[PDB]
Amino acid sequence: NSSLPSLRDVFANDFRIGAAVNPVTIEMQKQLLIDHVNSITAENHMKFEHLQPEEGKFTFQEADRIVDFACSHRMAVRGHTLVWHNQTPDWVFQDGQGHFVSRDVLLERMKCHISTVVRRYKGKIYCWDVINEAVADEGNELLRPSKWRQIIGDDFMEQAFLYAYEADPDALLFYNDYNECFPEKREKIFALVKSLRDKGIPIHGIGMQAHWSLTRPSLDEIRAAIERYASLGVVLHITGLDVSMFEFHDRRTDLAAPTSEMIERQAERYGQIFALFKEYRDVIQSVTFWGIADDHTWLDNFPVHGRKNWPLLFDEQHKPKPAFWRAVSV
Ligand SMILES: O[C@@H]1[C@@H](O)[C@H](O[C@@H]2CO[C@@H](O[C@@H]3CO[C@@H](O[C@@H]4CO[C@H](F)[C@H](O)[C@H]4O)[C@H](O)[C@H]3O)[C@H](O)[C@H]2O)OC[C@H]1O
Repeated sequence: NSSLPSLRDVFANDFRIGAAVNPVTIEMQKQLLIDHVNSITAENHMKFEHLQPEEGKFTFQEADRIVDFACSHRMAVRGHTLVWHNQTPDWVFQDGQGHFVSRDVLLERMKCHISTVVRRYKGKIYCWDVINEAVADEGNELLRPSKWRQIIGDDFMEQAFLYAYEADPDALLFYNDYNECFPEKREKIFALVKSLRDKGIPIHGIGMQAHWSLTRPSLDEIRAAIERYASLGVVLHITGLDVSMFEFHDRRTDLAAPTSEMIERQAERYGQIFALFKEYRDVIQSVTFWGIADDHTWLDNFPVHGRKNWPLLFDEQHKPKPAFWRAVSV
């Protein structure tokens, strides 16, 4: 209640504090957001499928509500996300006869979408995840396969950044990805961003999703990743932080509540993480959780459909967890 510290105040001098929302959860969690965050991200309603579900049909209504909420409460907004292998409708890659479109056609659709979306929120949204998760998560290759990449070629990302920059040259443009602290994938992300910067491409930041577990990645791997990326001269945002109660191999569905030890280790893990972020306050400018309280989290159904997870600083009744007290006292 009254005597609880406010996350954004606690970290006033370190970084912004954000949360991913939709219009429902804005209503359901309004007070937590008003009390703690100074930054908002749309969990789903600014991805391609929720902005242009059919060609020439733009559905900005839900995204507008999110932006209106943020502006009415002095909160910044991160835009998420323009170009991604997921949650993009099929029409984008097809012609009238069901076949794939050409390089030049896909570029015009990319440019048209990026221009329409970014111009609408120009001067309200201060940064954009332009490219999401383009690096390969496994294997020897640099890049994931995607229809973006297959149709256009490997320079589809340079084009995306240049289209966004032209639509709003005052925005900070980000490459955004997960498993960003595993060394092999860290070096791919580093190598990709380095090459883009070395060509003069307007990429200003790296977004570290940080969909983490109690164990992985280690504090040393997080520190190395921060330093490797920060050495490129880019801004760093932590963009989707949560601390899952299950490791990747742990696919149990029948846990009705977190254990005493899970709750305690999570508190400790969050304390170590925010200590590391504070230490690197000079390169980390924002820390956004993918949610805010345990009554809404995508981890309830990912990677295991139909279970429950407890990944955030507040519980389902919106009360501070022990993780809260450790996080604010670094
Ligand atoms: O409602 C959900 C919505 O919340 C969700 O948003 C995206 C979630 O995060 C990002 O996408 C996922 C990142 O994590 C990957 O999974 C990893 C698999 O490999 C590891 F082992 C690791 O432990 C996992 O974290 C997923 O494959 C990605 O899709 C995006 O940036 C968000 O937009 O997604 C859509 C809605 O259903």
